[PDB]
Amino acid sequence: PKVVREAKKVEMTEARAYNADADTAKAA
Amino acid sequence: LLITGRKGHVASMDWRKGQLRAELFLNETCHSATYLQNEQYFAVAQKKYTFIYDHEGTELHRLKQHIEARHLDFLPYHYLLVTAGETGWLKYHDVSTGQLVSELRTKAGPTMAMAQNPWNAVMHLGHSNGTVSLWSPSMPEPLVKLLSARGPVNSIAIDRSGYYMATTGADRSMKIWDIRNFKQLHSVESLPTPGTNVSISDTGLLALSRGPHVTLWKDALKLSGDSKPCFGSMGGNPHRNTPYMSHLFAGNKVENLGFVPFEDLLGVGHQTGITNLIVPGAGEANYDALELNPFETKKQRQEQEVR
Amino acid sequence: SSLSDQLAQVASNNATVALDRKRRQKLHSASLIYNSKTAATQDYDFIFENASKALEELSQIEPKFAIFSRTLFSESSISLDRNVQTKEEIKDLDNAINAYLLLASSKWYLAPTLHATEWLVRRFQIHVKNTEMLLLSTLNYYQTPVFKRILSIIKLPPLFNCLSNFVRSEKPPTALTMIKLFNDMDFLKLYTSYLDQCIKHNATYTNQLLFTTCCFINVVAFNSNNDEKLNQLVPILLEISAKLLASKSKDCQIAAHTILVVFATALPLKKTIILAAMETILSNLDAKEAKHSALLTICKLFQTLKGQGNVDQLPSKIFKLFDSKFDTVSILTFLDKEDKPVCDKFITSYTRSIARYDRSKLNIILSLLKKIRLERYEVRLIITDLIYLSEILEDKSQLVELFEYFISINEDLVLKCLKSLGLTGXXXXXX
Amino acid sequence: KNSKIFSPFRIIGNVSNGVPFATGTLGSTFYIVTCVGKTFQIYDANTLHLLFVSEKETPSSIVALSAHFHYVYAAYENKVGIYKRGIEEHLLELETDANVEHLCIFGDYLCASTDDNSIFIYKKSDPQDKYPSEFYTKLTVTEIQGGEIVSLQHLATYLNKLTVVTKSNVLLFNVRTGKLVFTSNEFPDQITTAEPAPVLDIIALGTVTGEVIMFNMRKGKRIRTIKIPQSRISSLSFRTDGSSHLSVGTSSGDLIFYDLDRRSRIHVLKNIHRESYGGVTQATFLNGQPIIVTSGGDNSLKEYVFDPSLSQGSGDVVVQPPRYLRSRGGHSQPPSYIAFADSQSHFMLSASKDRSLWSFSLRKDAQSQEMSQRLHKKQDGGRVGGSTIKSKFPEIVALAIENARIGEWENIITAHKDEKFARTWDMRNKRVGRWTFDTTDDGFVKSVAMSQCGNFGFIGSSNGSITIYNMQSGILRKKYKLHKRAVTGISLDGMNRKMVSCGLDGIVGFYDFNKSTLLGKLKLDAPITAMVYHRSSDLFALALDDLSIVVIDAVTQRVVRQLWGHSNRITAFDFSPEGRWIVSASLDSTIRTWDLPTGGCIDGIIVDNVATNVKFSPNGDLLATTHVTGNGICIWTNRA
Amino acid sequence: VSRNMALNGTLEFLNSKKMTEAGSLDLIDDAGENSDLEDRIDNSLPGSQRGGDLSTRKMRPEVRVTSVQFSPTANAFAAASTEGLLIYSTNDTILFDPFDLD
Amino acid sequence: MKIKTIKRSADDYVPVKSTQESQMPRNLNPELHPFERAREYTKALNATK
Amino acid sequence: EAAWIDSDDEKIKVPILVTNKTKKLRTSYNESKINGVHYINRLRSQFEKIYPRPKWVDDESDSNGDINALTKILSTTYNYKDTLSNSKLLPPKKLDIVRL
RNA sequence: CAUUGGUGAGCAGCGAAGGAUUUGGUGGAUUACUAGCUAAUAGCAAUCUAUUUCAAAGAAUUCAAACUUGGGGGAAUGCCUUGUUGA
Repeated sequence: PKVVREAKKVEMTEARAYNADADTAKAA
Repeated sequence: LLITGRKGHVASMDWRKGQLRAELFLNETCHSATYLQNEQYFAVAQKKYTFIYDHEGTELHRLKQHIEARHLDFLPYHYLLVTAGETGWLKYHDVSTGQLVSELRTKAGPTMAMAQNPWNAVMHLGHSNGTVSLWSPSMPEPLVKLLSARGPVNSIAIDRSGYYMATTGADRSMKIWDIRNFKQLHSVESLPTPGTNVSISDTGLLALSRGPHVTLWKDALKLSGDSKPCFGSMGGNPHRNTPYMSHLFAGNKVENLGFVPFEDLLGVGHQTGITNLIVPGAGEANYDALELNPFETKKQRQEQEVR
Repeated sequence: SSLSDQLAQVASNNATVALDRKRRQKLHSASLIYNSKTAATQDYDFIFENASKALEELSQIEPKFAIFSRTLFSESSISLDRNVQTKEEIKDLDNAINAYLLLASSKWYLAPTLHATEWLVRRFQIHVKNTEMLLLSTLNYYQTPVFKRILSIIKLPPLFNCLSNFVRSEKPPTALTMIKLFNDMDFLKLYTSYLDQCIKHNATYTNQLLFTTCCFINVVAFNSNNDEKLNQLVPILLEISAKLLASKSKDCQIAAHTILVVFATALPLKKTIILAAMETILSNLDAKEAKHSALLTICKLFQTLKGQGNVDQLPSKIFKLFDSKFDTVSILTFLDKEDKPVCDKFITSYTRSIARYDRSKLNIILSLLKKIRLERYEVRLIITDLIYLSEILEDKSQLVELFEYFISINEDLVLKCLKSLGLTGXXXXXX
Repeated sequence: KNSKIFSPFRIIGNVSNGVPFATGTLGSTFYIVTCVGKTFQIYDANTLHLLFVSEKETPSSIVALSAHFHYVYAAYENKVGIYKRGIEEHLLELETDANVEHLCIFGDYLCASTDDNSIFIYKKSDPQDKYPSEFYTKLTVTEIQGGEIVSLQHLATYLNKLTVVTKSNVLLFNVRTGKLVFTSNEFPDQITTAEPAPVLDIIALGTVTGEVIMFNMRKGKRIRTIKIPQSRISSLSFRTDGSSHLSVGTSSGDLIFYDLDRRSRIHVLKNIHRESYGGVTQATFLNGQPIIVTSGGDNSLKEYVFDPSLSQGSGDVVVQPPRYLRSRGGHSQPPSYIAFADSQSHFMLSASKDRSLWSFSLRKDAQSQEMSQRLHKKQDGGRVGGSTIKSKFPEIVALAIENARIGEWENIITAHKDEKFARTWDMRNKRVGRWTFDTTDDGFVKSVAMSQCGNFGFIGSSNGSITIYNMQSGILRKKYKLHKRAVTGISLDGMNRKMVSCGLDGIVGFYDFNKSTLLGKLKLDAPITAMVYHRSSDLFALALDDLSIVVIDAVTQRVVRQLWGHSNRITAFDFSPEGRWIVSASLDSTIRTWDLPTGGCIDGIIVDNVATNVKFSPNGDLLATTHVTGNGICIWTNRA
Repeated sequence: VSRNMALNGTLEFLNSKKMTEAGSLDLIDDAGENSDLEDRIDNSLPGSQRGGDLSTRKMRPEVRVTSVQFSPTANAFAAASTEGLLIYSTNDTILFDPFDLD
Repeated sequence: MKIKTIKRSADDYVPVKSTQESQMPRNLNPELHPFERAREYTKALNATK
Repeated sequence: EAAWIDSDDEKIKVPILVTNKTKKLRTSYNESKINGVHYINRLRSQFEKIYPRPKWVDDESDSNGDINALTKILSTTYNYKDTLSNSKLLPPKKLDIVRL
């Protein structure tokens, strides 16, 4: 028998992003 | 590990290795289950009748008695299966002989919370009054009543030493009782959503379940005022007791939570499934191998089953 | 999914964790040398005596095993179980054992490596944890009785599903089933990443490196129909043969010639790929016996392709490099070989490059043509370049003697190219 | 052009058009916004449901999209909408006449860039405020500074610096001051598409020649470069799972994956979107997850995943090639002929010039599926004659469906463009039926109909012949011969007794069908293009070539109403569910609403795009139109 | 007659996500979950079909139209269902049913 | 953030050989042996029976 | 040493403790306001914690005949069979034919 | 002579760079589409902790509670119920 290629059920794990909305600071 | 679905799973897994002993699909609803005397004989709490199953999934007994069972517990030095359902009554079934020992009228209504005392083998019911009631199969009155919290009692747990109790009423409250002298140590007031479940570790670590949360405290069970568990220290105050370890699930509502006995995890049972959260300080690291073996062959078990 | 699918997934992650005594008496009982009853009754302390006594013999055969007695085969490395250690520390136990099975794989017929790896089998659980680098190091010994033992232990990975009928079988796994392994497009991507790992340590041995190509030839052979299958195959095979030519070893370079010549006859590659391959063959060509094999590639590579620009002049960086490693006298001794391979389509690209680049040695360009019977279009395509050269080059009497060779044979061919370009009387007037 | 009866509900069957979709993150879940022309959509990324469509159509096409967590920033012609749940909660108008090409969000700022090389900055009026509203300043780029603006990017950890990429080079603007803090060097190629990187200080670049250029901003240099043969790079994305992967999306339909650690390609996807409609317009690895989302211009949107590696110890070398996961589909081409499937208005068949019929859903928009075209293996045993490189069926110009016996044999008969036969389709199994229906006189099929019992299949050849095939076996029963020109519409009454037909010779023949006798024969003036019968009342309407609808009673065998008022060819029409209206659409770009008692139009709708088909629901609620441009189906809510 | 998942005989095709490896997810008794006592008490006799009370089924009610008659007057007909007696009619007359139009 | 958890190590508590008997580690904490008086009563009550 | 310097990136002074998310950037409990050069330094190191640095950015940069001549031309082509030639020689075993 | 029985050789016929049977895995449906999380009039989504506490409100059968028991007969000892002795 050849290599049993079977697709597995894919669940979206949680992740995180660097927020661009913190990259702005107020005027001095 | 034993798990029960609210709809139909009952799975008596071996847990470390990947073997599976019995998987029963029951089309009746099921509330709770415990292993009675080994890994081999367990006892689910069905729609109406507490059954007694075997390691293969066989039925061994349809208990005519125990006619409601929401909360189900075993205590292992008496071979004495205990139930307290939505009927008020409290029944103890000596599962070696099969002879029901003692049927006890609780008088307080449907049992909202039950958990054994390991040091003492008395048991603690919890009612809609908020009166945690100590019981014993000899006397038909409760041994001692304890107004723990207002409203009903969501869950209770008792320290392995027997000294300490933790109740969680549905009045957004939580009590820490001292069972040797029947005096509450200190009372967590106004935790933001009422703790549905607690459990005590073996080292003495406290657990709490707001429902999607799991919160842990270290040295909560002591007697000083500094041991009073708190959600946060203002200014990093050392006398105030921050929570030890917290975890929150995404969209779940947990049902019970029990520590694994001789490792340091806690088994959390939520609506989608099961996680074990890894807790370092939880379990006791060095057991006593005459009493309870994590490492136990077939021959070492069935000789200790007779003993 | 179901329950028993997820709950058997926990079993794979704890395949080595000895929990009950019966779980230990199944894991510890399997090994390379001792049978199933006498294996379970002996300590690690017993096995470490036989290993460290054997490993000092392997250190005498070559000194490379001396380092592993400091780390893996040391006396302090009896107490360490894999399962107790962190995730970073396990990858170092893998990268020691992965470095071990490279050096072990060469001396594998010998008795001391069988007693040496067995402690690294039975203490370090390599027959469960890392059985790819265990099997890929020992994939060339399929006929031997030692690989039949190696099959009788290993839970086979999902990529080696071709051998799964030969586990605990009587007869050894046959030669075609080894090809059904290499026919998969994923199993090759191991055997690239095994080999490019194996070349970097410069321990690739002769019997191993044959069995690589003797499978890599057949994978081209079994896929000679499906032109789609070959199209996705050479990012795997030619990237080996690119890195297999970068080796210092003369023995690795001849293996690259076997795969290149076989693939080039099976699929007509582009002109730019063949000129790319011809540089890398030229660039690292040092030893004697690698040169003879290398010349029969370019002899054969130039005949595989056919199209427009088939007989083009070689590029500048290519040609002087070919003159650097191959001599113009040595190419003549090559043509006088009584093997006499088909050197036909390459030399007419070689001769034209002489006519444009170097031009100093056209005595050779006569003697090249006496030794090889050329093709019909090739001689016309040569003579066009020389007549271009006849006008441009400051006129020379040896160039006249070249056309005298073509006044001897194919006179009308000389005329028809002159009647295509220029005049008939003007060429004889030019000389 | 405000109608009194109808009002538009939404357009059904469109997913994307070519404008790059932009993803937003809620918590741990992901939503994809796309656009459809003047009205954008929102898809979940966990099951690709439709979550939100905008409440009003925009006055022009949405040119660029972006989305920060709850708020979808949509940018049509002169203005930028800041939308929540598809509701316009704040309209932000840019003070030029130029059209906005690209848009960007970071921090307190919004950054919109018009086409005439000018960048507008909009500040949050307060840090409590969620959408930026106040006009801060106008940044310009003269052509001596750089080329035309390719895109606007804001890289990670730059205080108010805005990486403006141009066709020539790369800029940086400190939007608090307004000053060019850094300009890059000039690139030899025309830049087409830029994208940031999960590493620090690196934006990725895409040229018209096949070259991806990694570019540092702290060093201002090119770190890595990747050459691609013969491709115009249109989209870039990085996998943030922890494994280094670059996805290059061409404009020739190819999607190409690289492994920057191993310096190799992994697997190249071929034709995941059509080359002609634009190729891969946008592709994006979802954050920290092995899911890339590809959306071309050919009205589709697909997700591809990486399976875990088959190797135990190797891992990152043996990489599984990508794998098809869920997708949504629409017509790439405008629809030729549609119909409704059932009485509760729950499915619509739509056949287009893409050659692929679709059973769209008015009810739930994730329920729409292409009807399969996979021929049943014959009962007879001899093999099917067809080209081995399977091509789709020729486009469908006439469809008929009677829903009475569904799930037991075929109930959909379609006539393809320029084929002497006309195939059948099962509705429930979503598949081409096993029978094909021939005309037996070598004429093209111009009109088909089915009996209400669902047993007989009518075929109107273009040489007069009306063959009536049965629907169990596909067997021939009866062949009617009255017309001599092309038959252009058949029907059978509700009682299965009388049968009509209409030809281009003007003859409207009235058949009996129980007996095979010709009941009578009526001749009008003009040739007759189409017929819509109404089986509840035995009235049917014709479309003539003298631009008038003639309504003829089927029992009394005479013209009852004749409707004048059109001024060009009548495309299609349909009765109301109760026979009280006829809505006809014509090449005068109008859609009128005829009233059969009083004999006149009561509503005239001037639509700029000409309407090809108009079909009522069998229920009295929806009106569906298909136009000439555009891909989807406009659905009209009935005020009546 | 009716489109109810609550009644049994409605759907030609059940959903597939209800089918768990041991059995449909509708046949599972939800009766013990209920808060009151009076809901939890299953007194359904074993094979009682079309019996006395609706509690004694332990099934969802079947869809059946038992007896049908036309009206005497006005094109109506009443069909006696499980849900209750239906009445169909034509008292709307929102319909263009012409006769002999010139 | 120093983390230590309970590690059983599986090699001490389950023997390597097959012939070696299982070692049986004991903890004399009275918290884990709960019923002091009751057990030794019913060991003597079995002793007289 | 960078290729550019922003002058007013030093003058800017940001309060940390306002937003719920940025309060992980502070080193000690006493600090509340950090200038823009140190704020953007700390904000890079948290951006390390979300996306670790892969191997290709830092250690690697692109900046007789060579040895890599076969690897490079394999990178620059995607289709390897000589179909572009119009060879006028017929390929064996695969015959392009179209029935009319 | 008939097969409405099994195997197996052939032909007509259908026949676009192949055809047929069987099956593993995943996806989209299987009712009608208004986004994830929490302590929820708001915040997160890189995180709720060195604001998570105080205050307020909050205690009925003066201690209702097996609507849940397969049927006969019993119940010493229990338990329940009532009566009583004694402090």
